[PDB]
Amino acid sequence: SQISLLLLKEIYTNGSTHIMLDILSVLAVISGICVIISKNPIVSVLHLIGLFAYVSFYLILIGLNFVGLSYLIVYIGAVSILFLFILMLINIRTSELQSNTSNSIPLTILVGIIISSFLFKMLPYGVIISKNDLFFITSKIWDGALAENNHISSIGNIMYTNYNVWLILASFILLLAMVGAIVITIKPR
Amino acid sequence: NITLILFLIGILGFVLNRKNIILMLISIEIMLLSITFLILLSSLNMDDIIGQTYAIYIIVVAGAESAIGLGILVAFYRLRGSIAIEY
Amino acid sequence: MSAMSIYIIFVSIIAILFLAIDLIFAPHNPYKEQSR
Amino acid sequence: DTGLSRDQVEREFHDQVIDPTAKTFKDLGMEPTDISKWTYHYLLPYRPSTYYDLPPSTEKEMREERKYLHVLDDQ
Amino acid sequence: YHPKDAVHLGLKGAAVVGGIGLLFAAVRTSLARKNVGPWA
Amino acid sequence: LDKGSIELFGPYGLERGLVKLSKNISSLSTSHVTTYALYILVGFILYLIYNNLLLDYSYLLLIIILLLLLMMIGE
Ligand SMILES: CCCCCCCCCCCCO[C@@H]1O[C@H](CO)[C@@H](O[C@H]2O[C@H](CO)[C@@H](O)[C@H](O)[C@H]2O)[C@H](O)[C@H]1O
Ligand SMILES: CCCCCCCCCCCCO[C@@H]1O[C@H](CO)[C@@H](O[C@H]2O[C@H](CO)[C@@H](O)[C@H](O)[C@H]2O)[C@H](O)[C@H]1O
Ligand SMILES: CCCCCCCCCCCCO[C@@H]1O[C@H](CO)[C@@H](O[C@H]2O[C@H](CO)[C@@H](O)[C@H](O)[C@H]2O)[C@H](O)[C@H]1O
Repeated sequence: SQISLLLLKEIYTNGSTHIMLDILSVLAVISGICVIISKNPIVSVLHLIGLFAYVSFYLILIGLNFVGLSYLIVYIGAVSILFLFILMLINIRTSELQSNTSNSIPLTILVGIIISSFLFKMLPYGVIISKNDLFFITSKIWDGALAENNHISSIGNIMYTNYNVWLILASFILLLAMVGAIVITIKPR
Repeated sequence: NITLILFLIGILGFVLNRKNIILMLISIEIMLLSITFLILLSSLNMDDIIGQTYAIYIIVVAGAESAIGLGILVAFYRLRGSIAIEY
Repeated sequence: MSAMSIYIIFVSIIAILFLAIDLIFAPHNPYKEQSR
Repeated sequence: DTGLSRDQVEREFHDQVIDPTAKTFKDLGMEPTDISKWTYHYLLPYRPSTYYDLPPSTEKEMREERKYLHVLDDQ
Repeated sequence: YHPKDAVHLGLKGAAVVGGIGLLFAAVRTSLARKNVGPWA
Repeated sequence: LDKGSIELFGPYGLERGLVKLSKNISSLSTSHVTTYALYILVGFILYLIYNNLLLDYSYLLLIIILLLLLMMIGE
């Protein structure tokens, strides 16, 4: 007699608002806009450190802590630091890097439409999943929850055994970036 | 949809750049953060750990291009004294 | 709400307040006054 | 002193009118100076000028940079 | 056979071919060496 | 004819046209990484347009042939 389907809020085991994702998208976009329009390369790298943070939080917020923390440790931690070193030691006259940006507005208009109209069709349904709105539903499992692993233990269970060839190539790419970058910069002895 | 927009930002960094070889360095990394970010969000959708791992190896190759890229840019600056493009 | 959220906001409030004592109570003189 | 108050705004509408019956600098053997000859002096401290704001370089000095090494590869 | 509206199809080529050439002029302005502006 | 239209409509005409054509195309190659990047993206867009709109193959050749003529024309 009464409606069989019943919808009610969750009092304690709740979760996060999906509103935060829409905020973190906006700032990531806003931060990214300032990267490619800023006059000073120091400032653009700062807007890059901001973008890497917003994307890192976006991922932590949706459950991907190890890689979201890996982005923090790797990009903001170390790559942008190397960028800051070089950019704070190279002499930069901030007017020789400034080009007439107003000319390229029409080409910005043109290439924005063409790329956006094509690539968006390529994306899968799950990524563009976000008036009757579809709700995603989840339920518990017991056989699959016996000894659950964090994402880093799951990556580790296969990173060094089944897909270990990927580790070999990466070890050699990092090793080449060591030898090659040392040999093209330093004066021997 | 955020992944595609952030890809455009990297593209548009190549559209608006006549003088910054540093912004060309930057926009390549914005483009890499789009593609890694897209792989990751689809991995959460399909319950696959290989998408997570593929992101990890993209992050490691991305840092290595920064070392090679900033190393070569140092070698150029030593003999040039300027990163500027006369135009 | 979660605990991690209330914790960052709390620290954020304290970090703002020490600005407030400085900007409210500390004096403020308007006068704020090439090689390779 | 916030620089704006009720009476100070009214001061904005008036213009200075020089009293013609009153003595001036000349009567004291003095010459006033204008403010245009002094702005550079009293505003020079308020001039943010770093290596960034410098003009784009010329071709002659770009050549001068090729006689220097701009990196110390042994330090 | 099935006749085709020549005027309609003719415009399509003008927009298709002309549309591409509009993108070429966009390249020309972006690579302009002076402050020529967007409406150039 | 022999020393005229046969050579103007032939080896001497082709010589004069092609040398001018190639001087113009090589006037594009400026060793400016900023300009090269735009050219790669331009060449990327045309590939996407071609092989997504299902444009007529003839539409492409008109563009290609029309381009070659503009490189024949100077200034
Ligand atoms: C972020 C949270 C919101 C903001 C909270 C903090 C608000 C800060 C502003 C209010 C307090 C201002 O603090 C006060 O500023 C004025 C103006 O600069 C200073 O005033 C000083 O310079 C002015 C210049 O016009 C003089 O006329 C004045 O006689 C002199 O005392 C005071 O020395 C300073 O103590
Ligand atoms: C159906 C159409 C015909 C089919 C294809 C026919 C193509 C034949 C055209 C070849 C054009 C001549 O090719 C070009 O000629 C000039 C001379 O004119 C040569 O130029 C040479 O001769 C000149 C003579 O003063 C000297 O400066 C020098 O010995 C050398 O530069 C070039 O080395 C050659 O590249
Ligand atoms: C018996 C017939 C034998 C036929 C042999 C094979 C013919 C080969 C076909 C193409 C020959 C080249 O054809 C020739 O093109 C060149 C440009 O490249 C033209 O060369 C010239 O064009 C105009 C004049 O018309 C000039 O202002 C221009 O400066 C110049 O490029 C010739 O006017 C044209 O006749």
